[PDB]
Amino acid sequence: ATGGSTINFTNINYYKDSYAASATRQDFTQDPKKFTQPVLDSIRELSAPLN
Amino acid sequence: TLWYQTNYVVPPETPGEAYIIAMGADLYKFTLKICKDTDEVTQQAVLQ
Amino acid sequence: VETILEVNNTTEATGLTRLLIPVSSQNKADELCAAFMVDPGRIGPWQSTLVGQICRYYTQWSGSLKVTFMFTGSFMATGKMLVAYSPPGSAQPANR
Amino acid sequence: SDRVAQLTVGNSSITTQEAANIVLAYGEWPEYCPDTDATAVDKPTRPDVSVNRFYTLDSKMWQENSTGWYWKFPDVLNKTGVFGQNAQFHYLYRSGFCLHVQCNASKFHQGALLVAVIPEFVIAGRGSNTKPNEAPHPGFTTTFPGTTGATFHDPYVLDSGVPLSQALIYPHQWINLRTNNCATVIVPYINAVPFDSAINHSNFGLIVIPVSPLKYSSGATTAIPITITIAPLNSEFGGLRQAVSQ
Amino acid sequence: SDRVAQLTVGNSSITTQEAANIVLAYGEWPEYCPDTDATAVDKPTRPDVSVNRFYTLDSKMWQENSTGWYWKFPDVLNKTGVFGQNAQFHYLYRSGFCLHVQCNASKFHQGALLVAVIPEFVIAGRGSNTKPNEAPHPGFTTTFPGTTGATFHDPYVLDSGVPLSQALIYPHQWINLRTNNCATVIVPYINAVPFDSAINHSNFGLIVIPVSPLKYSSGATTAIPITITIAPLNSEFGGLRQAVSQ
Amino acid sequence: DPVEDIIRAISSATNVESAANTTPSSHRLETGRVPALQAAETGATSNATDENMIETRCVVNRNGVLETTINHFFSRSGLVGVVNLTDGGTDTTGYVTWDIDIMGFVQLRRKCEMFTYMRFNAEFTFVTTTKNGEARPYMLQYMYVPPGAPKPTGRDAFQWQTATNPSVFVKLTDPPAQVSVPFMSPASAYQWFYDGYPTFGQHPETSNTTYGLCPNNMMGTFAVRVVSREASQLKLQTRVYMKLKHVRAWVPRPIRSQPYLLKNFPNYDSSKITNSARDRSSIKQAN
Amino acid sequence: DPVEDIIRAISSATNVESAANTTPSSHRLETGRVPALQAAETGATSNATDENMIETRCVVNRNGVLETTINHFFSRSGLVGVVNLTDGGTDTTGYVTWDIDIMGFVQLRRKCEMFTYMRFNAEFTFVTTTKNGEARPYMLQYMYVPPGAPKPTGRDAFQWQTATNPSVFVKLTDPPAQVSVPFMSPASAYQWFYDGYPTFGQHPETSNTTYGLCPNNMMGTFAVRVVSREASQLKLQTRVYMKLKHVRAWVPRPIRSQPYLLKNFPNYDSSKITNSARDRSSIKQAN
Amino acid sequence: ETGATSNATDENMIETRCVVNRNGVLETTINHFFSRSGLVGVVNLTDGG
Ligand SMILES: CCCCCCCCCCCCC/C=C/[C@H](O)[C@H](N)CO
Ligand SMILES: CCCCCCCCCCCCC/C=C/[C@H](O)[C@H](N)CO
Repeated sequence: ATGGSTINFTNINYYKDSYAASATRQDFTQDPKKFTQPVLDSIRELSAPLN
Repeated sequence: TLWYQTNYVVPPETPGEAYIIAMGADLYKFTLKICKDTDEVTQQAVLQ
Repeated sequence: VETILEVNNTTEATGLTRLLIPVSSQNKADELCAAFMVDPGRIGPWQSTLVGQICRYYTQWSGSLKVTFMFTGSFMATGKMLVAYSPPGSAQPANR
Repeated sequence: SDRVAQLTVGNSSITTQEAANIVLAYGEWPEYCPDTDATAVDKPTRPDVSVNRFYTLDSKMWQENSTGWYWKFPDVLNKTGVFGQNAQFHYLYRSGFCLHVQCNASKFHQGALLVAVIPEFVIAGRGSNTKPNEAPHPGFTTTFPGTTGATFHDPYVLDSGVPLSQALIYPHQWINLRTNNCATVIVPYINAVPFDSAINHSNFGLIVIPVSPLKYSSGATTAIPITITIAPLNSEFGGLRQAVSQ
Repeated sequence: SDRVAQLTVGNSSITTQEAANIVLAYGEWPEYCPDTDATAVDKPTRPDVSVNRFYTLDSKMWQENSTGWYWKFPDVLNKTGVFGQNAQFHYLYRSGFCLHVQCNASKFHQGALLVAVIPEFVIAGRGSNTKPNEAPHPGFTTTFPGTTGATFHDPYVLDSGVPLSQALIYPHQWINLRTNNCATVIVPYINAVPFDSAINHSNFGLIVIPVSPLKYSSGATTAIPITITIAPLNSEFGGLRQAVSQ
Repeated sequence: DPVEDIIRAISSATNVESAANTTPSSHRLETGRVPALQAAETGATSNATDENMIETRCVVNRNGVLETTINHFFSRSGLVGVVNLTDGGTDTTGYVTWDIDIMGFVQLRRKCEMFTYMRFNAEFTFVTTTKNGEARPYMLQYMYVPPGAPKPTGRDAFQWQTATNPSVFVKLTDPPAQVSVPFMSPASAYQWFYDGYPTFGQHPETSNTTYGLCPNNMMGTFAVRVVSREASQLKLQTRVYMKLKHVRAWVPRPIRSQPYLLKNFPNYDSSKITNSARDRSSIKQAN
Repeated sequence: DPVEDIIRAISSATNVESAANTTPSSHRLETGRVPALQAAETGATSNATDENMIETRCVVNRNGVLETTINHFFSRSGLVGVVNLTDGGTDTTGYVTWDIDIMGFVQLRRKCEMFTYMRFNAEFTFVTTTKNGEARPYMLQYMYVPPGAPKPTGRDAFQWQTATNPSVFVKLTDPPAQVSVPFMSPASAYQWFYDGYPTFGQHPETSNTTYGLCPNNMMGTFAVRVVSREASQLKLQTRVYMKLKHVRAWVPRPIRSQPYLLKNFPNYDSSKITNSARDRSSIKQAN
Repeated sequence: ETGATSNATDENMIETRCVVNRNGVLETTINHFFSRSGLVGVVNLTDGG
């Protein structure tokens, strides 16, 4: 945290093109549930999977 | 370690042995830092 | 994602039987079966797991691992096992 | 939603896919000693997760001539883990238990096991001597078997001179190899005093007996063990001193 | 209302009629690990009164040639009491300490003792060898003396290569035989990690040194001991496993 | 705040003043509802009832349930002991002590041993007669000698001054003496079964004579004399009857089928075990 | 409810932007109030001040206190290492690795060792020259090889592909390279003193080479080469200067008076101990 | 056999404490993982004799 009044500037671009710029803007998005649990019928952690 | 709690008990006429398959993964708590280059790969000459 | 720990990684394990843990009816009760170190970025059965490859591009790791065991028997095969985890310390436990 | 159970105590946990409910002895849960019942003034110690957890003894193997086994509690645990250490440094012990017994076999096997919990379980000398001098008594290794368990000479009279058929008064369960592979009983602290010495006195014994013998047709698995896993719910210790194993 | 003190911890208590205040190292009290600083997920154990209490080592006897002694903490306590047992069955230890040193003599005696608390106290090989191969190192029995304590070969440089005169940066006190017969320091848990292994790592050493030597005119008492009594304030343990003494 | 992890019985009671009634029940033809099938592997008894097994009528049941309570079951006097006071010619002690153990006589012993823990009061009656039977007009002394108290050494010895010990003075021609006794256990209940040893130390594997002997049951000694100077020539027995009252009981246990041998020990014959039920000719003939 | 027994720092912070002022104080003639007498046996320093010892004037003190903070004290670049890259004729490796330990050079080592625990960032500058001194126009590669990463086996070996490892490409004629480095310790602070062993097991009493070596300080290796195919004939040193910034420090400890010997060990001479203060002719002559 | 990974967690397997976890997750994104320069090719220009 901290960094009071550090006036950061990075993403400013000197060219008319978008791909000339510098990464990132980051991303915090995740969706593990599509790779880890890609099943039709949802299964709870309490219940046994197969009944 | 993986120990026998009781025993692998099987009726007559059935195979006398089986196989466990083990798998591994991470939980929501898992993280990493200071990215580097792996040790598994080796190269000698430029791939043609 | 769960991928397959290669616990039988030893020699004379042929090609694909390296992934299997043999279970049969014992004689002396209270027997050991298989053992592996927990370090996912270390040489051993974790070297074949996806999580073992990605933690190997990084210098450090933190978190909880998970180890899933799937028994392929006949429907008629029954049994119980004890899957134990011992934090750092004296070497591999000698007894159950 | 019945036959599948999981029990989690401490850093240990137990799963069973084949189970018949759970018995709660005398309709009570284990609990800490209330201020009104307590007597000793000093402050008890309560380790919680380091003591309360599942310990697993060695397995007793199961034969056609087997007459059945018994253990004593806390005695089986006095040498093991942090529970065994606290009970040696303290003069005053209190707690309950959760008892779990694993025996499995295959749909071609058969038999039944009586699992009971006997408060104040007193073994008995075997002999015709009516003089308290010449009359025989059991040895310490018999009265308090330890981890290794003991065996019945006369399982019918329960070695105490009392019929097995009426053992169903105690909190019990059966392992019937066609029905369930485990028996679980949750025992409260029972005693005529709030605290006692874990070393000198065992609250209750556990009993596994073949009412109906093991049978299997040739070619099936001959080796059946009986494993025991017990956890000390709600433990307290008082009267701290040096270590005494007995 | 100053020179008379009583300290009560657990079932143990300490009285002193001659005392110079009390030192609270770095202005903090011992405390349990906050949820924000903690890392390990499992639940720690907190015995309270069974671990936290005054343990008393043997007494070091006090002579004219004595160069001074040191101990390591928790190491001195790893074999004693219920504190020694918990530290063997757990991989993760945290706590503070309360240190108390008793040396008394009579109004015709004289001397002074420097009592300090040194975080991360590293002993040092003694020799002129500049090659890390041929260079000497101290033995395990030296690095971690145990209950029996160790002694200084060079008390002036504190065996670490550092001048004794600047030891007054650490939390300290003096026993000046004309003024006070005890020195008491209350040490918080200090370390760069919240938990650690009591067996592999000692947080801090204790140091008793004769800056001014003992003198008494003939006919008075020649035998002066130095006794040490230490209590583990606010203890936690985690990572329960089998027992490891080292 | 900084560390968070730091921050009953299913069964209930009901008054029953009479035996249970019976409601009318008709037949059932349908699936899914099965009162008969039980599973005893859960240790619980079958809850199936009269009314779901057959078709029943209505029965208002005024049979009384009252006589079977532990108060009425255990409040009766029965013999806990017998004391033989010679006092006659030849070798003459002049008094007899009886340590108080009510396990010495089987008939009242088997009722108590249905239970592990008991807390009660007591009513003791002392019926004393002569050798064959009779009552002469001799004065008697029944003295209670609690643990730690001096036992009397002679007929006239000073321990009979009883400035503290309770005593009863009675003539053989008087109706039998009687007193009420409290619950004197230093624990919270009497216990007839103690699995354990009274003290620490190393226990012999060959012969353990201290196994199973609870300290909490040691109530002291009962001692008799004939109040007199010289001696009498008579010989008398005192029979001791204990009634239990205000009694509470805990943790029921099975009833003993084997013959008793010793007072303080449940020793039975490893040979010779007697079956709990008599034997018939075949399992297919009920009679 | 049923079991009841189940149911800070004195020092504070103040901003100081300048040296302390001095208030006027007159004499004192009276008993009971004694600023001079101290007792050091409590481990606390004398709190006596200018103004209670003598008579003082008033001094407004605008001397600055700022330059002595741990930020300004520790933010300077000083040499942490030297790396010798032959690359020349005869036996030629073609590269040199330097394990990163800043304890190798005494002058910056003694400043750090005033403290037990330190958490900081870093600014590394790489000044490379030739054997005597010069700069030619050769391209260089400075690569960081973190723990567990493959170390390069040759001048041209594949580990220089650096698809992941950070690397710096620079010409000897360019101004010295410079980068910022974070706090990479797997613990929460660096520690220059570790009393303890990294692993369990039985420790030799004869020679303990593992005593005092903290694992948490192992940062990997720094490796140099000359980017090229055949080889150069030059021979060059790279000097490595580390600046500390954003630094925090804990638990101050005494400053080392004895000569250092080894990087990783505080070994000193049992013979030959040098006194901390030079010796004069007599204690009675100040000069 | 459903191809889905075990959803069991720390907290239902054992008894746990409370851990506020400020470890950063950021460095492992595909942007930071793949933004580094590494050698894709080498070109040999003789031009000599
Ligand atoms: C005036 C004479 C009065 C006699 C009073 C005697 C009262 C003694 C208390 C009786 C309470 C029950 C006896 C104790 C139980 C069993 O005997 C124990 N097994 C003894 O070992
Ligand atoms: C492009 C090249 C960049 C080089 C980056 C190297 C950064 C390494 C981290 C330096 C942090 C301080 C070093 C650690 C402290 C002491 O050396 C320890 N005693 C090591 O044993």
